[PDB]
Amino acid sequence: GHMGAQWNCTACTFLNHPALIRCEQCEMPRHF
Amino acid sequence: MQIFVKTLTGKTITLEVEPSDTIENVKAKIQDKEGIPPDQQRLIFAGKQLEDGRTLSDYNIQRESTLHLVLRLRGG
Amino acid sequence: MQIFVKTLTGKTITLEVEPSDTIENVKAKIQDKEGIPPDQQRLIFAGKQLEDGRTLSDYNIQKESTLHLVLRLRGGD
Ligand SMILES: [Zn+2]
Repeated sequence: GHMGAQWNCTACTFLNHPALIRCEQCEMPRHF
Repeated sequence: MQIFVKTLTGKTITLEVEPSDTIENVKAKIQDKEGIPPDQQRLIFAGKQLEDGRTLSDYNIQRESTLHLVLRLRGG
Repeated sequence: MQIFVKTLTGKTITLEVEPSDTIENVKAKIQDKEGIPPDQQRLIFAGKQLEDGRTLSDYNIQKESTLHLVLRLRGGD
């Protein structure tokens, strides 16, 4: 999609890059 | 002081720690409670994966903070 | 040193790299293995896009770390 802000995973808090749609640490989806 | 560690299965572990404790020290305290070797643990706090060799105080981890425990395979 | 790269289709490839290999060399290895021109590769590790002119050490990438290949975002570089 479009570039936007880094996002904190709501499961583990990790601050993820916006090009990833699942958390780099725990694989939970950004969108739910 | 107490901190809390939440597992990805939603259990909350209570730990007794000091600001000068290292991340490795914290992992050892988690092993005492959970059986998980430190080399299988990742700790996440305030968006960051915590590094061994640093202290809680280096990360500004204050009393009553919650860390998140993410498991990994032991690195070879 | 081995590192992993999650590819665009969901598979994971293993690369053999120098401990402080350059990002350019890493992209060259990915091109050989996967076919993606380095200019089309975007690699993420620890929430950050890896940059040309840096090395794996700049990012604390170590044995058995996993990098993620992604597409360019509109508004990203
Ligand atoms: Zn997560």
